[PDB]
Amino acid sequence: AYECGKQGGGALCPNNKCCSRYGYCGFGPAYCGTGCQSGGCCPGKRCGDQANGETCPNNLCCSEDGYCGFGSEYCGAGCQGGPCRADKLCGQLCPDNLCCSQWGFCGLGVEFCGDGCQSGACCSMRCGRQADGAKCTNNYCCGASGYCGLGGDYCGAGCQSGPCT
Amino acid sequence: AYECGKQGGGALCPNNKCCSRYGYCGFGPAYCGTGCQSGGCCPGKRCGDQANGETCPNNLCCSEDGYCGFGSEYCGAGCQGGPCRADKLCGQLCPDNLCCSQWGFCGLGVEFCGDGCQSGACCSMRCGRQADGAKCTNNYCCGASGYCGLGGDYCGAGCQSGPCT
Ligand SMILES: CC(=O)N[C@H]1[C@H]([C@H](O)[C@H](O)CO)O[C@@](O)(C(=O)O)C[C@@H]1O
Ligand SMILES: CC(=O)N[C@H]1[C@H]([C@H](O)[C@H](O)CO)O[C@@](O)(C(=O)O)C[C@@H]1O
Repeated sequence: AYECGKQGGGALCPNNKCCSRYGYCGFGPAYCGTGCQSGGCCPGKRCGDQANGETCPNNLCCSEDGYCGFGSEYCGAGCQGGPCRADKLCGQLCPDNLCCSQWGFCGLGVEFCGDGCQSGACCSMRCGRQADGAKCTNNYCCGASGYCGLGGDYCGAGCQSGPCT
Repeated sequence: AYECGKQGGGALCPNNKCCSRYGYCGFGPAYCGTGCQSGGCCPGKRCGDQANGETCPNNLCCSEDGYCGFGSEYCGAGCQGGPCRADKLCGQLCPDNLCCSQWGFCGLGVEFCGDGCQSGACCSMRCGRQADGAKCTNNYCCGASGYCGLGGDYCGAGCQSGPCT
């Protein structure tokens, strides 16, 4: 019956809905207040240096203060995680499975994850006996067909390397 | 069993994991490719003026070309949705349940959702009998104790106004 959070297999709610302390999605104090697990918590969840390096759920920005939110106060000056307004360099894996482009910037979409993708959620990164025993980055699994990814198709039967089974 | 997407009650995957066409979380072509429902799809999901105004799942940015992603190309110049780098004015709701601050900026966190919050996922916007019949915004439900919100705690038993069930 649970929807989200520790009760719901780590799932997030859609459209910034807060995950209550009991693992259901909604807005208002019962969801976003004390115990809020993810979404638009109020106050924002603690993050970055102020929470042992934990990133914000739902790709919220981690403020200079170490709270999760959106707006200039969170994503602008002093932003330490999430979709900060500053370009994010990599080479230092991108946080939260963002793709490190060939040019060493973090992002998502084909410009980052496609041709030349170094690491993160790359579209099509080869591995295993199909790619000279090449290893996957980010501790992903090498699927039977020699593609890097996560989930049953890559970590399940036929898995060549990484955290198989 | 299912984790995400239509099959998983509209849940999102954590850490930008892609929701496959079958409603499971992962990375690689099976999850992020054709039929990808959310997360770091490759290519990014269509959005904005290229998807009938649909916003990106997981607070991804909608590029000027109508694809979901992160990075300068998506959040920077031409961004039409998500956590664009430009400040977003309001007064005129915010998208994706973002709070409209008393000053007329969209965001999340106390500076937006706290005192003076006009709309969206406000921390503690009073309503109903406790607020002299005041109505909630965003078609939220007024809970029994007179706070605006969504979910069973606000739209369920005791719901005063809004789309009670
Ligand atoms: C996919 C990627 O890395 N794109 C980055 C590009 C590339 O480095 C190209 O080399 C420059 O066009 O550089 C930027 O400064 C840019 O021009 O916007 C940031 C952008 O995120
Ligand atoms: C890409 C994807 O969603 N794969 C999932 C598959 C698909 O649902 C079936 O291949 C559809 O026929 O089912 C699993 O139980 C599996 O076989 O391990 C989980 C796995 O994550």
